[PDB]
Amino acid sequence: VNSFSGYLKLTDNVYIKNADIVEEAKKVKPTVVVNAANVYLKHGGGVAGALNKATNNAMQVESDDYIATNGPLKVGGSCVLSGHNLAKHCLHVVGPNVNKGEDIQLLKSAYENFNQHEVLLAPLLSAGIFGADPIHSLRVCVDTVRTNVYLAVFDKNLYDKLVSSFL
Ligand SMILES: OCC[C@H](CO)Nc1ncnc2[nH]ccc12
Ligand SMILES: [Cl-]
Repeated sequence: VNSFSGYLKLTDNVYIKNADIVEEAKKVKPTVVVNAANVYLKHGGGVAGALNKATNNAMQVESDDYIATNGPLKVGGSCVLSGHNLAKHCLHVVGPNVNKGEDIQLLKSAYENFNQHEVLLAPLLSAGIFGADPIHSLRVCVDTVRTNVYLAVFDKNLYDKLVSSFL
């Protein structure tokens, strides 16, 4: 039993809800919140910009030190950093950004990072400003993640389409 509330069960382990991931994280304080990161951990907009703003820019400061030490992530890769005031940990995961010409096949590799954590709050990878089809991202999530994932979808119209079209 966990404290996630109001989710629709899609499979044994994947759940979905219309919600602002920032407001969800603040309420639940999950062990892990997933950020929709880029390789430079520059959290300027989308999920990343919103999560960082909610930390009063502490996420960005921590991320800049991470990059200075380790260099950029790989597309499809991840790193674990602090969750600040939102969660215990933040798993920064880089899905492919179609608007940069990045290979969508790397979306499965990105979701594989979730399997290293027993329970996660997350957005759909490569959706939004990363330009991929959110229906496809949900399919890859369901077919790749085996741990318990609670997906927050910000747009109510998109949420209803993902549910009504889900196979
Ligand atoms: O699930 C990823 C794609 C959705 C499309 O609505 N974007 C978001 N979902 C949840 N929380 C969010 N906060 C800021 C953006 C955002
Ligand atoms: Cl977005």
